[PDB]
This record gives sequence, structure tokens and C-alpha cells, in this order.
Amino acid sequence: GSFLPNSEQQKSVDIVFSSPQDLTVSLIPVSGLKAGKNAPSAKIAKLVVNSTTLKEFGVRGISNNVVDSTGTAWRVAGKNTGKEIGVGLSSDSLRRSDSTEKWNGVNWMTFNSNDTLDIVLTGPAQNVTADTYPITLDVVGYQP
Amino acid sequence: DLTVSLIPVSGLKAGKNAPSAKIAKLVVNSTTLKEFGVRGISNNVVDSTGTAWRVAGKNTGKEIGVGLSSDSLRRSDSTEKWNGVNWMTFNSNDTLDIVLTGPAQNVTADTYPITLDVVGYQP
Amino acid sequence: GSFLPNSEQQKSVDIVFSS
Repeated sequence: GSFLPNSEQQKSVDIVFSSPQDLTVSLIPVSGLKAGKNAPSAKIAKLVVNSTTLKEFGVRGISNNVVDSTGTAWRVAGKNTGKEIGVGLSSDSLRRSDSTEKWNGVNWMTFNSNDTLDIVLTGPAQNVTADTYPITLDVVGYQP
Repeated sequence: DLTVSLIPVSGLKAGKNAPSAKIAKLVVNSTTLKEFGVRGISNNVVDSTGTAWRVAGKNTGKEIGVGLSSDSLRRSDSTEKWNGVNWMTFNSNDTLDIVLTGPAQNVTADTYPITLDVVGYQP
Repeated sequence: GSFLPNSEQQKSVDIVFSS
């Protein structure tokens, strides 16, 4: 047989894998918190995560004492007193997850980029000593 | 002569993708030629027939393995030589699938180019 | 499918209880 050199053609096209890319984040302490006996699930901070090119954001609390398998409840220590309080995502916030994902095994709960979520005092009513309590969260883009 | 269409699959997704996921359809039609040969063209062709090769994220600069699907390869009429160069041949008026070769490739969220050379063959 | 470490992000604030 034979090849027809004059019939040779090059064809090119673009392939696109999309749209997961990026996000912005903001963590706002609640005003007017008072020491002493607090209401159950008292709100203490608002988490905002925003984005166009992403949707499922993952979030975990980071501290010296994380108390559940998804890192959505943990304990933090007061700067001046060292006293511990229990903090975490509110029950309402937990019920608004998009999924419960396992980053190569590590669990995360996921949420729509652009939602706000509430961080609360967890469990029954807590008696909180006047102090400053640091909270740290890690946020991440998840992608199905 | 030959009329060639190369059609990207739409809505593809980032990160772990299916092994052999389909990524493009090659359509070769002819009224005059019974067969055609095809090779991938890139900066890294990885087999002796040019039916598997690598390409990369235009913005992120990272690679992916692509090539004819195993089903498509098994539809070949023959592998012929043009002055010593291997070209796998296929019936004209057929479609073939280009796929992600190898395991569940972690495709990065980007755009990737593919180039093929197609030539008429008369057996 | 996956996580994007490319866009993993950490954030800290101080919560203040007065009394």
C-alpha cells in the first residue's frame, strides 16, 4: 500500500478541566460577649468564605485539643488565665454542609463558598472566665 | 482527500479523573480514501507508533498522559511504515477516542492542547 | 475529583469575654 503525502493534515484542539481554583476568607469575632454563665450555643464568631471558581469549601478548627473526628469541635485556652472553653461549628451550620470528605483519608466537612457559618460555645451552657480566647481555622477548596 | 474533525469532550473536571477518561473524539471522513494513519504530535511522544504522548496545563505548566483508547487501538487495520516510520492505520469514515492514558490521573484545573497528524492511506 | 492545597487557607482571631 502507500501513503498519500499531499493528504496529510495537522489538527489541534484545546481540552479544559474546570472550574475549581480559589477562595477568600474572613473570621469576625462577635461583639458584646460577657463572662459568666453563657447561653447554650452562644455565637462567638462568624466565618465568611467567598469565591466564584470554587464551591465546596472544607473547614477544620486548629488547636491543642481537637475533640472530634472532623475537627468541627475543639477546645481553646484563654490568654491571661489558661482556662479552657469548648468551641465549634453551630448545629445549624453543621446541618448546612455540602459533604463530609476524606482528604486521602483525613476527614473534613464541606460548605458552599459564599456561605457564612457560626462558631459557638459547644455543649451545655458554659461558665466563661473573662479573658481573650484565640481561635484558628484552616479552610480549603474541595472539588468533585 | 480527508475531512477531519477533532471534538473536545465538555465539562471535564480537575483532580483525580477516571483512568482512560475520554477527552476528545477524532472523526475522519473520506469519499476517496479507504484508510488513514494517525499520530499524536507533542514535545513528549512516548511510544513507537505515536499513539500515546503527554501534554500540559497551559496556565499551570503541568503534564497529562493522553492517547488513543485501547478499544480504538484494537480497531486498527494494521501498522504500516512510511519510509520506515510507523503509522497505525484505521478505516476512514470512523470515529476514534482520545483518552487520559494510565491510572486515575490527578488532572490539574487547567486548559491542555492536543495536536494530531492524520494522513491518507491506500492499502 | 480532589482537595485543592493550591488554595488551602489559615485564619486566626481573638474572642473577648468582658466582665
